[PDB]
Amino acid sequence: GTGYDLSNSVFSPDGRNFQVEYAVKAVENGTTSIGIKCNDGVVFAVEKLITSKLLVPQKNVKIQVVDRHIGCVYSGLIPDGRHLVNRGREEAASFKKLYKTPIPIPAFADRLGQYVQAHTLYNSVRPFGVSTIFGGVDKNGAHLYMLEPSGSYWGYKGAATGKGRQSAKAELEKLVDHHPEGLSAREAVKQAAKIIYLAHEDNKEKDFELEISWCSLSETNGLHKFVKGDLLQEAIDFAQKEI
Amino acid sequence: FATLGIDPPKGILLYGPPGTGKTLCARAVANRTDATFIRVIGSELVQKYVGEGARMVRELFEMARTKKACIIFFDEIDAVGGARFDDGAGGDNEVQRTMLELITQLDGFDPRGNIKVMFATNRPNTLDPALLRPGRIDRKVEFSLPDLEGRANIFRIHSKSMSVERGIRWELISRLCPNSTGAELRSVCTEAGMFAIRARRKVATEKDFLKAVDKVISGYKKFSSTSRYMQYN
Amino acid sequence: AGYDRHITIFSPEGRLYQVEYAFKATNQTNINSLAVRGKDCTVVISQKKVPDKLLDPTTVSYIFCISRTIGMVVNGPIPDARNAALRAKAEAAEFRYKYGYDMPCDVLAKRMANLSQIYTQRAYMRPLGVILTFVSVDEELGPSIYKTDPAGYYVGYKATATGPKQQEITTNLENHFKKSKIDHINEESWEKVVEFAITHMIDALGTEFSKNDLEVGVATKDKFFTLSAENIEERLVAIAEQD
Amino acid sequence: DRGVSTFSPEGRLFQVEYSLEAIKLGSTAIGIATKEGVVLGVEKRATSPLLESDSIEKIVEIDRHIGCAMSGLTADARSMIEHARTAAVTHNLYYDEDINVESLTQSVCDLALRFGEGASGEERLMSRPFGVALLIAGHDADDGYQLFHAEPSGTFYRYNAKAIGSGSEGAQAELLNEWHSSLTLKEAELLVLKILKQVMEEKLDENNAQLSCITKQDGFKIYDNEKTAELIKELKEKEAAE
Amino acid sequence: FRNNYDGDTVTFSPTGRLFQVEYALEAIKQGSVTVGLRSNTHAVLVALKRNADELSSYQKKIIKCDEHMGLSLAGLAPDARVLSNYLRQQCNYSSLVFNRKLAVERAGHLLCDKAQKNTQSYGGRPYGVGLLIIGYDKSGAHLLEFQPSGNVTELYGTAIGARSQGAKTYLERTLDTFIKIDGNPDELIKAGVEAISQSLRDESLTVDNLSIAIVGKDTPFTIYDGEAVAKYI
Amino acid sequence: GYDRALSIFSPDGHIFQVEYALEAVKRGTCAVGVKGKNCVVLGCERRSTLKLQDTRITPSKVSKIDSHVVLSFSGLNADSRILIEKARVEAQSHRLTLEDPVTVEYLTRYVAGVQQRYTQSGGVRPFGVSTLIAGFDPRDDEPKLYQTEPSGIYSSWSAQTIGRNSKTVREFLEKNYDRKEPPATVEECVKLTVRSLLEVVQTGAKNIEITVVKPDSDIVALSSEEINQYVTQIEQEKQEQ
Repeated sequence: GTGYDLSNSVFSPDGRNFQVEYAVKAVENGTTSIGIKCNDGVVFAVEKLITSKLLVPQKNVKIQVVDRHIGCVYSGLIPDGRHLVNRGREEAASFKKLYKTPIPIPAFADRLGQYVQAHTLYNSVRPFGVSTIFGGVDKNGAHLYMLEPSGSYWGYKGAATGKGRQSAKAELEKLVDHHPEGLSAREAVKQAAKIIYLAHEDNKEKDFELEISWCSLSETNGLHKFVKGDLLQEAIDFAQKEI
Repeated sequence: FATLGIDPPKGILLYGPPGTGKTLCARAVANRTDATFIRVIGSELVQKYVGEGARMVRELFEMARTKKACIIFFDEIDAVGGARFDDGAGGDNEVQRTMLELITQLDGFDPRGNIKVMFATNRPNTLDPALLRPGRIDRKVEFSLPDLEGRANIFRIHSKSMSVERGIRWELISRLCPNSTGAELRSVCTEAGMFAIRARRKVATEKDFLKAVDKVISGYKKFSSTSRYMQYN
Repeated sequence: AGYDRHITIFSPEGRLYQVEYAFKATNQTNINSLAVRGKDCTVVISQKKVPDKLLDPTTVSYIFCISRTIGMVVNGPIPDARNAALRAKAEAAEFRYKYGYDMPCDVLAKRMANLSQIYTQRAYMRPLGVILTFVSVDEELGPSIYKTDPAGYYVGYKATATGPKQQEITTNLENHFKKSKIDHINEESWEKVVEFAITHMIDALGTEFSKNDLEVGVATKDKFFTLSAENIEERLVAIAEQD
Repeated sequence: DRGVSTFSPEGRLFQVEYSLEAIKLGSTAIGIATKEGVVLGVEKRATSPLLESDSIEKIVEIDRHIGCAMSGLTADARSMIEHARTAAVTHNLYYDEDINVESLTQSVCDLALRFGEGASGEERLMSRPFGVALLIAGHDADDGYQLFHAEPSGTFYRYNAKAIGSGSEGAQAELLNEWHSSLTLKEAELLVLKILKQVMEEKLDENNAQLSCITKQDGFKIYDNEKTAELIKELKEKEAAE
Repeated sequence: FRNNYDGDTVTFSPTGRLFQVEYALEAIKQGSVTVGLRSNTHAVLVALKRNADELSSYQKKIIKCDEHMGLSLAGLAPDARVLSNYLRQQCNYSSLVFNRKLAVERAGHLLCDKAQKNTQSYGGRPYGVGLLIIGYDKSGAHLLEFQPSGNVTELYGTAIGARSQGAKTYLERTLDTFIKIDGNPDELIKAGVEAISQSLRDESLTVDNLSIAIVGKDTPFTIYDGEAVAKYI
Repeated sequence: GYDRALSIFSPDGHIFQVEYALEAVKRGTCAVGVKGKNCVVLGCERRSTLKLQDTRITPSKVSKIDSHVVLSFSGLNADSRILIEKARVEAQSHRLTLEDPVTVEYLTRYVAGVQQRYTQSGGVRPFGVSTLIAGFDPRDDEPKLYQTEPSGIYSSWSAQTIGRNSKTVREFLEKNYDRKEPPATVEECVKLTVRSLLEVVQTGAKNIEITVVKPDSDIVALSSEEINQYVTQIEQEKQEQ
């Protein structure tokens, strides 16, 4: 009988979930965002599509920071992406109260993994149709995770999502084979903007704005901040030179 | 319209709630048209064999090229219209194939069309959401409930018939009657003339009109009516 | 009427559709895993499948450690696995706090089975799409294996198996126990039971695994650990040299 | 069969959207706000001659200077007046004054949005929104005499002359050219009954209609049957003249 | 139209959208039209009041939040009081705890967190009221555009209402003009009056139909109604 | 518990739960009553379908809320108990809170006020019971007869009937009875109630129950032998006239 796709907890006869599959389709309708993992940290990048000239430059923060060293970027619905960051901020704040030292990257993924999964178990609430990419510098090495609408996640050496997810992920495989031993944090900043322009062929019909934020122990020393000054303009001219 | 170089609407949309006289507007256009008019029943397209319904669609559009400047009309397209999905019936794929032939013969590869196409049904909810999308339909007109000024002309067009006492104001009769379908408005004038038989009256008076309000409306309030009963299903 | 296949209720055929549809969601990953019980311990082997190069093999694991004396192996989607993994660790640690000592393997499979039934009997929640397989060595029965299910019925097995080829793995392993008339492997060393399960796994699955194609859990007495890529590769070399 | 919070493609809600059409199913309440006072009136609509005129009261009193009238279904009217009288008298306790007519309307109109199933963050239990229309009248020391309308939609408008219920169309159009800023209190009483005579099904008398008034000195006052009967005799002289 | 999932906000469409969120956007599109803009040191909002009758009054489309900030009303009128109450509590919460004025950028995330809980859970509904948040802090003047979908983006100016997007053309050509005007509140408000004039269709701007509120550094938030805006007509 | 709202507005503006609840009364026993100058009478019928019902242990159709005020229900005999029990608790509560005996006007607004709650409360259904509250206020000899409709609307009536065959009895009370000139004696009030039940009960005796309410806290229920005395005198003046 019809109705397998009406509710959430109802399982399809093929073994899938329609509410989960339809939530993944909403991920590809938003602005694209990528990420690059390094030895001493991770690098985040996002392409915000500018609607009209009425947008004031650099007043829209796409990458929201949880605690200090934990960055978060999402591609999908705006409220679903901001709710995970606001919920993840309370998890990082409640952790430091009892547990002292801040929560690492692999442990923070379990907070959002169980929280998003709790929405798919009940029909009272809906899952998140946004893909959140979070990471940073933990106590040992570094880690990067991409939260899927289904709640599934693993360690990602690179991440691609959004409209340009097809062409952006193909460029991440070239960066791994280029530097198989290791990649510096300063070189990944210019490589992050280059992949965005290579994935801009699908989004080229509108205006774009570059926003990059990286965290590592080489310069900021455990601090996740954006890129300001001549460092942002240097990565633009280097990436657009190959075009 | 040839001066501005525009495209007249190919299809129209008339659904409304049941009992508003939608079929009256279909027969009113055929009178002014003075040309060939075709009225198709929703149960006529589906035949006793599987696949014959696809031939029934080509029967209608073949006469469009043979007879120019005609009008085709579909009555109760809900039993025709698709988007019944699949699961659990197993036989719902026979009905949707009629629309797939109907859509193809309407909007095909070669943009073949001349006349106007009319879709009419009492169930807008069960219709194919692709069928409601434009390009096969442009003008969308949904009938509503006549207001105090709308229901006033309903009793005025019926005042020329039957027998109306001189000095009776029909604006007070339509005001006491709440919002309802047009099919129940003509039943008031029909029943109003029926009180004179039992009540021993010459012609229908104002006293017999007030009895029809508690009879045609208040007395029949138990089922046997729509009056915005089905909004969707 | 037609809602019998949506929420769990008595069907006109006397069955449960959502329970039957839950078994189809356990094989979504299509991972075959088998475990044999050694003399003093029990070893488990599961397929390690990394689809993309961007995934870090060290971070990707389908085997979770509930406690030092209790291992767990899950075949199915990771989001439903991590939801049951974080929940099983909460109930396992509650036993040591409340009852004072460590929970055996049969009780942990019993409590999670009754909890999985809450996901079933209740109509406002859905059953888990994973199968929890616990591997532990108790102080009384010694080596034991208990396999759960979304229906909430736990049962012990000699050599457990899973995956789409489970029918080929169970039949291939059945001929060993019926011919030798033994309920457990007589090998005392925990290294011998690792190489023994790999031999019957390759012939049944018809595939030669690599160092990154397997994840081998080892549950010893009062200790549990997961073999790394170097330990798994070392066992594969000794098999080709001896046999 | 669906939730009460379900939106429509028209941009509006279900439920309350129908409550607006339920106002015409009841009686017709007409009122006019002048500079010398606000004259309010309702229609009892007696279906049988054995019904008592003093029984059905569609005009209640929230405050000495503030009063309103109900139309349509009166089941939801009593629940609103209990809170309307409470919020007005409780405001007298806190601020030691009379709540403004406009300020009281904003508190009463907030009750129409309380419908919902399992509200989160607080406890709000309502099965259906209020399907009754209230005309809020009164006088203050700042803006003067005010006549509002409490809509089931949750909004409100300040009307000089308003006709609700079944007279929201025919009787409302007559108030456009018959209203003037210089209209006195005595002439406004006969102007309301002038429309009530035509819109009433049966003959107009004291038993089929009940009118009230709100002034600065006496405040809210209900016309006695003797006072109402004197206005009916004077109405016949204003109808047929030349 | 009126198909697929109209029932709840927790069910996703097969196209990757939400009907209940899209239906809430239609309230602002067909609601009362209003415009707005801002400068470096100042911000100006202009609203067009409507009503159901000539003898009725005109409800205020601008509710004062605090002395340094305010909002505007568009789309659903009664749902504005719900978000306005939760917004004024957060403004007073920061003054009674942090002793600081609530910033415009942080005020957008507060209202976004209130509307996201109703869309992600059954029993609640997204508020279809439009909100234009203006204010002045140590950073400068800021303006936001609030939508039921949860989109919060700072803009120089925008318009939400009936045929309001047709008035954004004047804001684009003049985008380089009003941004350089500082300390001139007279000529800055006239830029918003000429913007809403492009969206006028049936009637024009009158004394009671024009509502203008300005906020700035030396000039706090003040609502000008009645004859106060007659000089800017 | 159950928070789902059962009451939903129809697109015409009516309510399915309220409209369909009114037919529970029209299918119930006919409850008719009249009021005189110093007295008031409330009659009711009984179902003749089943016999062998002990009269003493059978609960009366007219329930006593207090000494000076009673209640007569109709329609469903099930949901009527919830309204009677809560009205009797309020009778002692209002007597305790305000130190005043309850009146007929306050008791009617309470019973009608409770019915208005269930229509506005999510998860409950309205009452399909229509109650007739009659009595005498303290230090007042004027009878007050108030009708309570399932929709929550209350009104005063000199002569009104509810239940099956209502339109037949209402037309009988608008002709042979005058509101402006009610009878000044108790015997005329009893004979009028019996005549109103002859068009429904259709020649029966044990199925007729009439309760006479008198001021100064006096309640006298007519027995089976006393009701038959009025029936004999009416039947002789009916066919012969």
